[PDB]
Amino acid sequence: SVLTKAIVNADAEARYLSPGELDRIKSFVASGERRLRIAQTLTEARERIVKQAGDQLFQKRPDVVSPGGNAYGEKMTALCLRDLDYYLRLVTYGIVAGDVTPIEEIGIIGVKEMYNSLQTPIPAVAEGVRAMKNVATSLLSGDDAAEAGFYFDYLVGAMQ
Amino acid sequence: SVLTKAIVNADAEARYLSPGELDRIKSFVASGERRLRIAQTLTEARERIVKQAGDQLFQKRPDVVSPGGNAYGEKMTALCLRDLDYYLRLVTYGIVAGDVTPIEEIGIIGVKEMYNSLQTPIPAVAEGVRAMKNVATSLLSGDDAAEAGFYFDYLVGAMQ
Amino acid sequence: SVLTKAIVNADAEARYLSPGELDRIKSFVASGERRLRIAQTLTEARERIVKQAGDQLFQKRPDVVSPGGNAYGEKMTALCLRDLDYYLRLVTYGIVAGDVTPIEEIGIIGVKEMYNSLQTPIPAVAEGVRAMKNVATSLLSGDDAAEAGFYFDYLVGAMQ
Amino acid sequence: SVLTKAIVNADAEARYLSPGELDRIKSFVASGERRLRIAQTLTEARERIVKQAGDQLFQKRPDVVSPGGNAYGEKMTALCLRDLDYYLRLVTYGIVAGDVTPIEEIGIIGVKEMYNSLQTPIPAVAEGVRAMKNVATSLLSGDDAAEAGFYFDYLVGAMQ
Amino acid sequence: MQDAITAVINNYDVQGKYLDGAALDKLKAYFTTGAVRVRAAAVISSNATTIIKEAAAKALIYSDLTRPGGNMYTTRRYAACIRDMDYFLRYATYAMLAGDPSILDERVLNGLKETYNSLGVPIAATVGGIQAMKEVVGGLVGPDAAKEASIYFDYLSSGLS
Amino acid sequence: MQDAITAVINNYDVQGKYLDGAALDKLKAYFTTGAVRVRAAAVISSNATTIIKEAAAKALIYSDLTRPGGNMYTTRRYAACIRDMDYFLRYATYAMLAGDPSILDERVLNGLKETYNSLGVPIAATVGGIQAMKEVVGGLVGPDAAKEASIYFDYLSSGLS
Amino acid sequence: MQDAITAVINNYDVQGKYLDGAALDKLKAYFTTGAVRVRAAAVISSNATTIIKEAAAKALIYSDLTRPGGNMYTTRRYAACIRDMDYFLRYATYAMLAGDPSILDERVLNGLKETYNSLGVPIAATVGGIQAMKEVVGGLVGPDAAKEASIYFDYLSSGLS
Amino acid sequence: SRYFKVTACIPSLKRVRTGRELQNTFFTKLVPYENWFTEQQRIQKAGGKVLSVKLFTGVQGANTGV
Amino acid sequence: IDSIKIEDPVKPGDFANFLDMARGIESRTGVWSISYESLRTLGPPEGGM
Ligand SMILES: *[C@H](C)[C@H]1/C(=C/c2[nH]c(/C=C3N=C(/C=C4\NC(=O)C(CC)=C4C)C(C)=C\3CCC(=O)O)c(CCC(=O)O)c2C)NC(=O)[C@@H]1C
Ligand SMILES: *[C@H](C)[C@H]1/C(=C/c2[nH]c(/C=C3N=C(/C=C4\NC(=O)C(CC)=C4C)C(C)=C\3CCC(=O)O)c(CCC(=O)O)c2C)NC(=O)[C@@H]1C
Ligand SMILES: *[C@H](C)[C@H]1/C(=C/c2[nH]c(/C=C3N=C(/C=C4\NC(=O)C(CC)=C4C)C(C)=C\3CCC(=O)O)c(CCC(=O)O)c2C)NC(=O)[C@@H]1C
Ligand SMILES: *[C@H](C)[C@H]1/C(=C/c2[nH]c(/C=C3N=C(/C=C4\NC(=O)C(CC)=C4C)C(C)=C\3CCC(=O)O)c(CCC(=O)O)c2C)NC(=O)[C@@H]1C
Ligand SMILES: *[C@H](C)[C@H]1/C(=C/c2[nH]c(/C=C3N=C(/C=C4\NC(=O)C(CC)=C4C)C(C)=C\3CCC(=O)O)c(CCC(=O)O)c2C)NC(=O)[C@@H]1C
Repeated sequence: SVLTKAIVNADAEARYLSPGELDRIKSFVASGERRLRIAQTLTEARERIVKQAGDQLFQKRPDVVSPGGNAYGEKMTALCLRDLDYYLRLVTYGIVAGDVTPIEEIGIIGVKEMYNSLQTPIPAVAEGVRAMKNVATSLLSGDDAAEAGFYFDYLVGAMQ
Repeated sequence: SVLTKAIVNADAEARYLSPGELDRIKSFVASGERRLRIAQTLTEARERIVKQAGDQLFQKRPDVVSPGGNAYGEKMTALCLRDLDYYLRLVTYGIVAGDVTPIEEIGIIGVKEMYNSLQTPIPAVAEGVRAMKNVATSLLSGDDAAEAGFYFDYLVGAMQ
Repeated sequence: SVLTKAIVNADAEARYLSPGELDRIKSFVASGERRLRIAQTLTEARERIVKQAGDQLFQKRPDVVSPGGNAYGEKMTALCLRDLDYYLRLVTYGIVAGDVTPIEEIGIIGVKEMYNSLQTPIPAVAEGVRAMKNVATSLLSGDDAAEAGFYFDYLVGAMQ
Repeated sequence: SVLTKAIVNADAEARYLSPGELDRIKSFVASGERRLRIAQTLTEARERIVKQAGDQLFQKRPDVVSPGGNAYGEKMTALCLRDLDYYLRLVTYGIVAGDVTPIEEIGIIGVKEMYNSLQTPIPAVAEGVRAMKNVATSLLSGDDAAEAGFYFDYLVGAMQ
Repeated sequence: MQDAITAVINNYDVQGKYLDGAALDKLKAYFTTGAVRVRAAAVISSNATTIIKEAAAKALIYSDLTRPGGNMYTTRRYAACIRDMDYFLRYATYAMLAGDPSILDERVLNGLKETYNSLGVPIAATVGGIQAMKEVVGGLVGPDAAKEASIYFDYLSSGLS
Repeated sequence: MQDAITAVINNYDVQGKYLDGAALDKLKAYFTTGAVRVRAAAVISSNATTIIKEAAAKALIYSDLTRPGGNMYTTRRYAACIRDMDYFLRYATYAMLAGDPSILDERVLNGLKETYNSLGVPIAATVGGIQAMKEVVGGLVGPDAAKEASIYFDYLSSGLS
Repeated sequence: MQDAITAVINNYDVQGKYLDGAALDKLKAYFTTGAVRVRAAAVISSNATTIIKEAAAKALIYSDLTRPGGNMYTTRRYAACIRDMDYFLRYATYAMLAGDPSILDERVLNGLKETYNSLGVPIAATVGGIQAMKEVVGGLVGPDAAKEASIYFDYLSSGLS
Repeated sequence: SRYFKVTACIPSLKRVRTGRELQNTFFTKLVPYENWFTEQQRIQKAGGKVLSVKLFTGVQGANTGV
Repeated sequence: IDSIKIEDPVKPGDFANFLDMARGIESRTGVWSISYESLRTLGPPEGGM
């Protein structure tokens, strides 16, 4: 969260929270109500977002849904969608927290190593997240979509 | 090389070379003549080995030579063959050195990062090297093939 | 042993054993039968080797067997011979191991400090080991003697 | 010297000199005049001290002046005397300094290594210094001799 | 660590005995086995990543552990589990070459139970994963090698449990 | 560092050339001398202390250097000088095994001159000491090895001068 | 480091002057630009890997550098080069947010030439790679952002050369 | 005590590091005399080159005060 | 003065393998019909020049 990050920086400096750091906390608490609304919207539309994003991803990369590809077969295709759902859930948590710390601990640390064992291609995963962003953006208001975009972009950046 | 490695370990301990280390040097110089012959065989058959291995790899994995795949197109396919040729040359250097030190500096360090930028799939590359081993083994005598196999195996392990 | 040393270096690198390191193990297991024979020969002739070496050492250095000298007197002379026997036993262990690692813990680490307390002169001890080598070499076959020489030389180097 | 040592300790503490440290300096400067007299006496009698000490040392250790021994032969015997003279000069410097720091840099650091190359026995050298002390003590007044003794003792301690 | 050859030497050194024929026979036994072991070790190293993948598929993944709340849930924990698997495989290979289980006790087994208990890692599942690796390894190495390989895997599993 | 074998490999790698007959001949030349070098190295290591004593006696001590005002006056500086002698001997032995002088450049000659210049260490005497070691070694190693050993000592001396 | 806001403050502090309207106008200018810069930075971070790939394709790869005997030859060197490219991109993004080139001088530029000269890294090629990145970045960020982005890339290039 | 001023350039040839390593790579520094011999060796084993050495503090060929 | 070798059956028989040298049928879609020496100088994949 924003709070966690601020405290951690202060602890390292061994200081009480700076006026600037306090101001950042104030801004976050003001924004919180809007953030909660954005998260709720995405939660409601989750099933649709995952499904639509999956389709776009499979259109972008035929290979993943092909005999060679990892996604090939019903079970595998489901698992690939399950993963997209997991990432969407993480994004919602991120939006309410105001930071990617929640996202990062659950999903971005060790992700390369996990996917490499599975043999899933990381760039395709990133494409799926990009796809999810496009679907999500359409449902969201323009201002809301920008906020949501940052968190989606972070995921894409973290695994590419 | 064997020599380099022995000296380096001694230098770290700041000691003269151990009786065991000296023995290993003696063994290696005796082996050297045989090793040179093995390397020469592979060098002569190199054009064939690369070509045949490329064949097999593309047969094993249609995808790499497909519109989605990196290898797709003539230029790309040539580059993939060039890569195989590079790795074969490295293996020959390794056999005469008696160690993977030569191989490792030129080909195994930073390889993941290089291929990730290119977006080439690493497991396919490993398959290509496996393919090359099978071709090479057929040309080599059984005893020679075993020696050559170790060096090929190291590459496959490193590119994983 | 050869094995121990190889494993330890790999563990430090946190890697599986290199092709070259594996080859060295293969060579060592082939050598082992010959090594066992060499060790057995020395063990059988041990009593003779020690006695002859003692005599040569005392002839080479009057001082040790003189009232000033540490070796002077029956008890002291026995102890000096006992030490020579200990070093011979260590050499045999080394030959079968193919490395001085076993020898080194039992005999070469702290040796200077031990002898300095006793006030025994270190260079004389080294001479005794050289003496032992000459006797041992004569009993051994030329090829066997070379192998045995290295281990004897290591001892002489350590006590210097 | 006493002065150097006190300043160095203060500099490490990054402080001006402590009352106790200042007192030690005061005591030393009072002692200084007496110390200079003690040094002068030893300097005058130096040739005699070295000669007498040499004789005692050769009496104590016949071996050193024997064909095996390092001291054997005129040149070698001269060198052994020269060494004794060097150590006596060092002791005089130490007495006036009130500290062994001067002595230590010139004579005690690296002494073992130097003698080991030469193959001279270090314990014999120590005996020669002890011998020198006995001669020096007889020439000195009892109180003066005690002061001089400490410096002689330090030498014996440093190489032993 | 200690290997078969050194183990004999050490036992004779505490006795102070020179090496004897009986001792020589034990050493001789190791030397025959040795060539086979070297070949097995090379096989394992080349196929190491695959071995871990197969073993995870057999036991760990598609399970409650991977599902949310499970100890292998989250990428961080998944990655740590496959890292530990790799360690066990590497050390078992070292032990097989050495011909001695001691190295496993010194480097892998020491403190593992206590660490796992504090972490909350489930030991039983881990043991299951080790057993899975053994089966996969057995296939790759071939039967003669497999018997030798199996004992070290079993030694790890028993230690953990 | 590089040895004979890696020197050839590196030279071909920059061209991207597979090893050819010319290359193979150079490698063969090394392999045939190898056994001799190993024997020489063992001789030097066992006699290392003696070699340094003899070399100092012949070239450094019993002189003005060891006497007050000289650079090897004081136990501290005598000890430092024979410490340096020991490294030169050890590194020359490494070079002789390797069959390449590169290690001498990388790990002896580099920054030695600058250090020596600041200290004021007398170069001619040092070179004299290296040359003295060379003469001593030649005796011990024998005909097989003497020529080979000598070139590395010469390489060190020419680097300083 | 220094940012645009702090740069104004520092200039007034050396004068001892309280902040004045003219100073305020410079600060105000930064504040309008700021929103655009933040958007640009997010674009760059998301597309960072792509930017480097495209820029390498344009200048570095399929060249003599990649071919044997070139600085970017060998996997280790290839990887190091794309690592440096990533550094330049990241620092330029930092500078663009800051609105000041100081950070580039303080971290990237300081000691780089000397290090490069010892390594043998070719400066001209590196500069070429930076210029290539700029063009790619320009497209992604859009025109208004591109002008701001360009100056920092140019600053890096001039420093290196 | 004597002190050396030393410049060196060190490459990372075993691994590729993401964090900024420029400070490690080119490092002018002051080294106590008693530490320098070890520090020189370390730079050489890494395959760094020692660009310059000067004795900052201390007098050349001083028997005492060293 | 014997070449020896030829230990595995020299020919499986008409039915197995044979026509091994297919290489050189159409354009090098595959690997055959690409020059081994051309590799030394590949050039850019775009190859705009
Ligand atoms: C879909 C975009 C891509 C794809 C996915 C895919 N994943 C698996 C298997 C697993 N995926 C995970 C992932 C997670 N666990 C976590 O903790 C997180 C973060 C919260 C993630 C995202 C896991 C643990 C598994 C292992 C199996 C299990 O869940 O128990 C597969 C199938 C496995 C296989 O390799 O066959 C697939 C297909 N595959 C692609 O290529 C798509 C681009
Ligand atoms: C006499 C007590 C013992 C003895 C002495 C001995 N010394 C040498 C040779 C040298 N001794 C020194 C010593 C010093 N040089 C210094 O700078 C200092 C510190 C101030 C000392 C004490 C040196 C440098 C030498 C080298 C030769 C030279 O004089 O330049 C010898 C001869 C060595 C040889 O191997 O021939 C001897 C005999 N030896 C004994 O046995 C006595 C117990
Ligand atoms: C002996 C033949 C001559 C001699 C030696 C001498 N050396 C020093 C001091 C140093 N020597 C080194 C050199 C090295 N650094 C390296 O990396 C290597 C390669 C392994 C070497 C050989 C260094 C670093 C020092 C300074 C630090 C230290 O003492 O360890 C001295 C001391 C000089 C002083 O004034 O303190 C001496 C005397 N000088 C002679 O007179 C001989 C001709
Ligand atoms: C073939 C098995 C697979 C494949 C290969 C492939 N490689 C490239 C492009 C490059 N490959 C290299 C690799 C090396 N440079 C080195 O220094 C070494 C070590 C000695 C190697 C292995 C390089 C540098 C390039 C970049 C281009 C260049 O060399 O100038 C491609 C081209 C793709 C692209 O440019 O994007 C391909 C296709 N691709 C596959 O999918 C096969 C499995
Ligand atoms: C790529 C465009 C070109 C290229 C680069 C290249 N660089 C190195 C080695 C190093 N690069 C740096 C540079 C930096 N480190 C930093 O901290 C910073 C500032 C943030 C920079 C810019 C450093 C210090 C090194 C040395 C160690 C390291 O890896 O960091 C190499 C490798 C050279 C070698 O042999 O070590 C290369 C290849 N070279 C090219 O040819 C491209 C044009």
